[PDB]
Amino acid sequence: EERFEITGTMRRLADQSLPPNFSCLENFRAYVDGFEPNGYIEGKLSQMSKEVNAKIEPFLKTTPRPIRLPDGPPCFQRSKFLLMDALKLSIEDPSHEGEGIPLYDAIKCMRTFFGWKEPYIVKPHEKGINPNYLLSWKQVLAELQDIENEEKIPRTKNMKKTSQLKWALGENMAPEKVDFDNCRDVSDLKQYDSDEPELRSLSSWIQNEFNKACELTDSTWIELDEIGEDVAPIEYIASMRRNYFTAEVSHCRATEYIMKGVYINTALLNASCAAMDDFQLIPMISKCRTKEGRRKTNLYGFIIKGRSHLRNDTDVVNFVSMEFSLTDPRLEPHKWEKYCVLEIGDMLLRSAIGQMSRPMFLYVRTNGTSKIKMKWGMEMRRCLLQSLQQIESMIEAESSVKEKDMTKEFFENKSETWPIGESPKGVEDGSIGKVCRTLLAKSVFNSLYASPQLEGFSAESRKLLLVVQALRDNLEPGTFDLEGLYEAIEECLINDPWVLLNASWFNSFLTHALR
Amino acid sequence: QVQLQESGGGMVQPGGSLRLSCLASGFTFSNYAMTWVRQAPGKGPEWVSMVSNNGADTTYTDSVKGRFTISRDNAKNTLYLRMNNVKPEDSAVYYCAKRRYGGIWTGQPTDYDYLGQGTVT
Amino acid sequence: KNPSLRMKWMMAMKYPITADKRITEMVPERNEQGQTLWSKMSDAGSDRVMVSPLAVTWWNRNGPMTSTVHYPKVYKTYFEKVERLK
Amino acid sequence: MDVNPTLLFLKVPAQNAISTTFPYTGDPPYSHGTGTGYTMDTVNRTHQYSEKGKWTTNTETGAPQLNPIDGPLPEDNEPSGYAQTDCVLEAMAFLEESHPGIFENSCLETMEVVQQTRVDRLTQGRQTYDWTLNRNQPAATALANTIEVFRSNGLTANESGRLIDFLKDVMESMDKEEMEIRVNKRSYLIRALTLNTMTKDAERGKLKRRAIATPGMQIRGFVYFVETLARSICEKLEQSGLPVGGNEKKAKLANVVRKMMTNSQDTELSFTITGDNTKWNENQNPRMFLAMITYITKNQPEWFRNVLSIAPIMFSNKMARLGKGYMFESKSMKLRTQIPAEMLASIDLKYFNESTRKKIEKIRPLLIDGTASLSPGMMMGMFNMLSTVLGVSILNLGQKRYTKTTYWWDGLQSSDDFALIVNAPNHEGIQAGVDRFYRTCKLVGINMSKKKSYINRTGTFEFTSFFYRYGFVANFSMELPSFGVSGINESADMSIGVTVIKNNMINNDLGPATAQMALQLFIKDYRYTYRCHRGDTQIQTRRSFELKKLWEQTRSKAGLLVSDGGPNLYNIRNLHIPEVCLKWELMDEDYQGRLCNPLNPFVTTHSWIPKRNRS
RNA sequence: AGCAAAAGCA
RNA sequence: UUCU
Repeated sequence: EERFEITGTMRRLADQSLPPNFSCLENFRAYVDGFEPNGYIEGKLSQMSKEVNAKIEPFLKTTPRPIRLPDGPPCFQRSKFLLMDALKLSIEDPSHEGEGIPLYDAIKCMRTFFGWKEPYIVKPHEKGINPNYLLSWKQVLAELQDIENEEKIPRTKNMKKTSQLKWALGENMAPEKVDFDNCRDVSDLKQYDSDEPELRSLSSWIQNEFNKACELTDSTWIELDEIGEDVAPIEYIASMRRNYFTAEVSHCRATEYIMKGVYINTALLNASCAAMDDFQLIPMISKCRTKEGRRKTNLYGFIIKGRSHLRNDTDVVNFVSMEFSLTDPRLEPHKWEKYCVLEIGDMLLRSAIGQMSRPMFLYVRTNGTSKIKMKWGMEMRRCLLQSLQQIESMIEAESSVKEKDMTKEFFENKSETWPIGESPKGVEDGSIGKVCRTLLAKSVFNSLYASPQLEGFSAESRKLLLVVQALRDNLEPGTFDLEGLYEAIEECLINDPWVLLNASWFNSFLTHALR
Repeated sequence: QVQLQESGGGMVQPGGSLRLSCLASGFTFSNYAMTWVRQAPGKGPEWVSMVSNNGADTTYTDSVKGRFTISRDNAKNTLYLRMNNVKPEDSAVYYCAKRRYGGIWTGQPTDYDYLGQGTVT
Repeated sequence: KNPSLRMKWMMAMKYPITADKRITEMVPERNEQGQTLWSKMSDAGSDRVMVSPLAVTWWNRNGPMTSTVHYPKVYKTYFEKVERLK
Repeated sequence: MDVNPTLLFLKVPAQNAISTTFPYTGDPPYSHGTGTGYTMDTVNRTHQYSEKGKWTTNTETGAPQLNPIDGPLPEDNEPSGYAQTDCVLEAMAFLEESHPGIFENSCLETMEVVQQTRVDRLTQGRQTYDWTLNRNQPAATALANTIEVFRSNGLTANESGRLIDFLKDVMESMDKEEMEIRVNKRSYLIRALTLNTMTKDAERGKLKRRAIATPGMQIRGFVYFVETLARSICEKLEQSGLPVGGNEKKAKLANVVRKMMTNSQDTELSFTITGDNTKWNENQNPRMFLAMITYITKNQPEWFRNVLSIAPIMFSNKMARLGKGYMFESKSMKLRTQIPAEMLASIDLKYFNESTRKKIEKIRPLLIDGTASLSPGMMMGMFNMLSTVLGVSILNLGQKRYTKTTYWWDGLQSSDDFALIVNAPNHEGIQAGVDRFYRTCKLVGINMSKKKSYINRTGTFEFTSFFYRYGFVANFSMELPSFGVSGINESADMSIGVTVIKNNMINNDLGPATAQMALQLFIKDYRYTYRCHRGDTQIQTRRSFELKKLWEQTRSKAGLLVSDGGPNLYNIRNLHIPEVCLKWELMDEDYQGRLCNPLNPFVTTHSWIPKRNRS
C-alpha cells in the first residue's frame, strides 16, 4: 500500500526518460497538471509544409492497367503426387480380399495387369545419375515377389540399404559441424547462398489440369458418418442445403484428392515415427465406392522413405515416389522437369473402335516433406466445409430480400447462369452445381500449392476488387497511390504456377467488367 | 392418407445387380423414417434396413451387411434401394414401410403402415 | 508441442493408461480371445501396472454391479435442461 | 472450355462472395532458420525515421539511446516518429471534455485491483523469457526460479503473496550493487530489461516474417496494470475496436453509419475511408505514454500514481537480445559453423554477405555485451491497448466544437485499422477535411498508409474483416480450428468438440448447415483415434472384437456411449448438453450399473490419466 | 541430388 | 501402424 518513495537508482532512469527540454520528474509532472488547451494544434499546422497532403486520385474505367506477369522460362510441377495423369490398378471386389493390411491389398492388386517388360529408360533427369533409379525398381520388385515365397504375413517390409537407396535419399550427403574456434583458420568461408529466386513464366498445363478437376466421375469417393434426428425447422433448412450439396460434389474428381492426400500422409506419419532409421515400403492406397454399390481398393504407387531423426517442429524427411501413368513425356517436358521416366510395358487394350495397345510409364523422383506439410494434408477434409461456407453465405444474402431459402436456387436447372468460364468469343455459364465444384477445386489446390506467395497476392488482390465493385455500382470511388499497390502485388509473382495463374484470371475479369 | 407403391421388381440371375424404388404422398416425407421388410415364402416378415429423415443414420441386418445400400430423396418423395451380389435365398417379396418416430434406434424395428406390391426372384 | 498427435501415436502402442494395484486382482490377465490387458514391467515404486483400453470396454460388459442412484442427484443443473428440450 | 471462378463477381457482388479470396493457406508458412537477420532490421528502421532526435548516453547502463520527442516537423510523406508533447496532452484533455469524468472513474476500478489481486494471476499467461537461464520458459517455472533468487537474499517480503509485494521486492533489489545467484549492478540491469526476439511463424496474411519479441519476468507484472486501465477506458468509449468484438461489434458498426448518415441540409456529400496505419509500432514512443499516464492520474494518490508510471521507464531503456546467430559454410571442406550472437561484435566483416554487412554496420555501435539497445519505438506483441486511445482522440476532433469549420467527421478504430465518415457540402470541402486528419494524425506519430486505403461514398466499407454492404455485416474474424480431437481422454474430447461448435455459431456467423457437416468430420477423427467404431460397422482393429460383444449383449442401443459402441445422437439443437445426461435414461440397467461405478479402479469411468514423460 | 526460400534442414 |  505504501510506496511514498520509489528509489535512488531507478529514479535516475526516469529522469533519463523524458522529453528533451526536461531534466527532472517532479518539475515535469506539475507542468502536466498546469496544462490547459491554448489551441496549440492550430499553431503547429501553420508550420507544416504543403508537401504533406492526401490528394484524391479518382478511379475511373481507364486507370486500372493489367498486371504485368513475370517473363522467363516455363514453370515445372512441384506437387507431392500426381494429379491428372495418374493410373490406378483395381480388383473390383465386394468384400475386397486384403482389406486390413495395405501390403497384401497391394500385392494382390498387382496381379491384374501382366505383360511387364524389362525396365527401360526414356528421358534422363539432366541433373543427377539416372541408372540409380532403374536399380531400385528391380530392387523393390525382388523384395516384393519375395513375400509370396515367404508368406510370413509381414505388416510392413523394411527395405534394404543398398547404395542405390542410399543416394537418392542422401543419407550422408551432409556437411560436418564444428565451432568457430576450430573453423576460423579456414579461409573458404561464406554465410550462405541466400539470394533472389529465379523468375518463371506461365505455362498452359495448369489450365488443362484444373478443368479436369471440375468434371464429373463415376464413383462417390467419400462416406461420412451420421448424426441425430431433426425435429426443428432450422434443422430441416440445414439438411436440405447439405443434402443438395453432397449430391453435387461426391461425383467429382477433386474429392479423389482429398481422400488420396490423407491415406498417404497418415501412413507416412505413423510409420516414420515408429521406424526412424530403417527404410520402408509404403503403398499409395485409396479406397473407393463405385456406382453399383460395389467397393474397390485402388493402388496408385509405392513410396520409399529414408532416415527420419526428427526432434523439432520443422525437421525434414525425404522419400522417393513411384507413380504409374500413360502420359508420354514428349509433349510437355517442362512439366516433367524433375521426373525420371521409365517404361514397364504395354496395356493391351482396345477403344470402342480400333485398337491402341498404348504403353505404360513410371515417374520416379525424390522429394522432401517436413512435419507440417504432412499434418496439412490429413486435414484436407476441412476443404469441403470451406467450400460450403461460401455457398451458404451467398444464400443468406438473398435472405435479406425475401425468404430466399435454398429451394429456389438449386433446381430451376437453367435460371441464373452463373458465369464461371471464358470460352473463346464469350463467357459460357453453368448451373450452381458446376459452381459448387469449382469453389472446391480452387480450395483444394490452395492446400496442395500452399506457399507464402499466395498469401500475399490475395491480401493485395482484394482491395483492387472492392475499388472496382464500387465503380460498377457508381459510388464515386478514389485511391491515393495506385502504383504502390501494383508493385506490392507483382512482388509476390515469382515462380509458383498457381499464383501465376490467378493473375491471369484476375487480369481477365477486368477486361469483361469494363475495368 | 398413407400411400406407398413399389417398382423395379423382376426376376434376375444370382450374383447380379438390381435397384428398387418407392413413392409416397399425403404427408411430410422429410419428417418420418422408413424401413424395408421382406416376407419369404412360408416365413414371417423381418426387417432388412432402416433410414432416418436426414439420409444419414442407416443400419442393416446381420446377414446382408456390405451388400445392400439404402438412400432416399426427399425432393421427389421416393426411397431407393440397391442390392448387389444377391444371394440365392434373397428371392422373396419386399415390403415398403414408414416408421412413426423420426429416429430409428428407439423402439423395436418392425413395419407399421405399408403394403408391398413389389416383389423379386 | 501438440497433444493430439501424441494421442494417436501412444494409442498405437499398447497399454497407454495407468492405474495402481487395485485393478490387478479384479480382472483376468487376458481376454478369452487372447488379447492381453494386464502387462507388468516390474517397477520398484508401483510395479508399473499398465493396462490396455480393452479393459475399459471389458469393465462395462462385465464387472461389479452397483445399485446407487446418487449420480442423478449431483448433476442437477444438467438435469434441469432435459425437461426444457422436451 | 476454360474455367475461371473470379468471373463469378459479375453477377453476385463482392461483399457477399468475398470468401473465395481468403485462401486459408497462412498456417503452414513457418520460419526456416534462426531469425536474427530480421531483428537487426527492425532496429535499423526504428533509427531511420527518428534520426533527427538528439541522442545521448545513459547512466549506469553505458549505451546510446535516441529521443525524437518534440523534435522538428517532417517534410516528406514518408513515415516519421516525430511526435509533439504539447499536442498529445491537448488531445487527451479534450477527451475529458466530451466524455466527462471518464478518467477519474476508470482509475478507481483499478485502484482496488492493485490491493485485491494475487501473484498467481500473473503466471496464467503466455510463455516468458526468464533472466537466469537465458532461455524461453513457461510462466509457471520462471516465477519459482526468480522468487528463489529474491528469497536467497535477505529480502523476503513476498510472503504476503500479493502482487504488489512482488513489486516492492524488485524495487528493493534493483539498488543493491552485487547480487548472489557473482553479478554486479551494471550487469543485472541489462538482464532485467531484455526482450528476447524470435522470428514470427504461422503468419496468416503476410508474405515475409515480422520479428516479434517476448518480454522478461519483472516487466510483465507492471504492464498488466496499465493494460487493465486502458481496457476500462476503452470500454466506456464508443468508437473502440479492440475490447469490443464478436457479434456485438456487428451492431456497433451499423450505429455509426446511422448517426453520421442522418441527412439534415440534404445537399451534402458523405464519404467513407477504409484505412490501415503503416509502421504502427515502430513509431510509438513510451515517453508519450508517460505524458498520458501522468495526465490520466491527475489529482490521484501518489503511490498509485507511481506504480503505473514505472513500466514505460523500463520500455524507455529496453534492449533486444539477438537470435541464435548465423551459420557460415565452405564448399571446399564442406562444413557448417554456428556463430554465436556475441561474436558479431568482434567477427571480421568480410566473411558476411554484402547486404548483411549493411545491417551490421549501422548496428555496430549499438552493442551492449552482445545486446542491442534502442528506445525510439516499441516492440511487436507488447501492450498497445493504451495506444488505441491515442488515435481515438483524433476521432473526437470533428464534432464541430473543435474545428469551427464546415467539414466534420467521426469514425471507428481498431489498433492498425480505422474508418472515417466525412461530411461536407462539396467535393472540395471533403478534400480539406481529410487533409486535416492525415496532418493532425502525424503530429502524434501515427502515419496513414496511401497504398492500403481507398475512399468511396458511404453505404459500404471494410473494417477489421467485418465487411459492410448497405445492411449486411458478414464477419470473418477468425478461421475454423479444424474441429479435431484434442488428446486428453475419451470424455474430455467429446465435451470440447460439441461446445467449440456451439460457441462458433453464436459468436461468429456459422450457418446451420456447416455446423452439422463439421460435426461429421469431428466424430470421424474421434473414432479413428480411440478406435471406437460402433458394432454394426464391419470394421476390424485391435479393439473391435470386444465392442461387438457388447453390441449384441444389449437391448436398446441408443443408450450406449459413442466412446464404446454407441451411436452419434447430437444435432444443432442440443449441443449444449453433455453426452451422459443426454442418453442417461435411454441406457439399460446393465450398462448403467457398470458405467457410473464409485469403485472404478481406473480413477466418469472413461476419464483416465495417460502415460506422459515429457522428454 | 532434391526440399525450400531472404536462412536452414541434407 | 486397417478413416468401406
